[PDB]
Amino acid sequence: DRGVQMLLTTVGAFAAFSLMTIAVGTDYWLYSRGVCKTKEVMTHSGLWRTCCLEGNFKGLCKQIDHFPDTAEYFLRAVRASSIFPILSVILLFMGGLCIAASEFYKTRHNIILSAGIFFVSAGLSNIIGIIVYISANASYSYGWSFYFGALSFIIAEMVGVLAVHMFIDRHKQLRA
Amino acid sequence: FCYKSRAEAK
Amino acid sequence: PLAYEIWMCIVFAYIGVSVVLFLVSRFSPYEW
Repeated sequence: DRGVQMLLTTVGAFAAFSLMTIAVGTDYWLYSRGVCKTKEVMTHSGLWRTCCLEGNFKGLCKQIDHFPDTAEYFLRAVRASSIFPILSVILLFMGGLCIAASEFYKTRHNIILSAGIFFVSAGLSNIIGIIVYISANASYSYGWSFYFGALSFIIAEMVGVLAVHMFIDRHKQLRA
Repeated sequence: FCYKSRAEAK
Repeated sequence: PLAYEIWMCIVFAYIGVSVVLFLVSRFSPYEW
């Protein structure tokens, strides 16, 4: 049904936005062995702050020392900021606005396609972000925030497919 | 898509 | 032979390539 399709798309978008935002804000990305705070214990090591765990002093967090080779300088810079994860979050937000404007100010038929493009682009941004992060960290297991990010990518691609299919149906009804 | 849309106006 | 992250990203890329090929090949109404 059109109603079910619209509701499923809206729910998916909200979920994807929430998952990515939680992941880009939480600290359980890697689960590595490092120095809690200096000037080598197990750690949390999220995207911005590396909290410490199981050490003589726990809960302490320090901003990861980005920038402790121009080719490596640029990767270091892109990882320093999270332009890619952050851009994924922004794109997902803009997609949500589009889907919301779908119900009001409707009959435009092009704002649904806009939502689809935004969701797909957010996915591509999320994947580039993951590759950059993994490359910058060159035992080391990944935490639940990293997997939240991945789930965001999959949900976003599915919501995008729903949006595109919905736009196609609209233009099929219009041509009849 | 944008090019075809503008042309379809005519 | 390939690290775990390489397999994970191969899967993510497969999903992405498929979605984008579906989009570009099927969204424009002028292709019907």
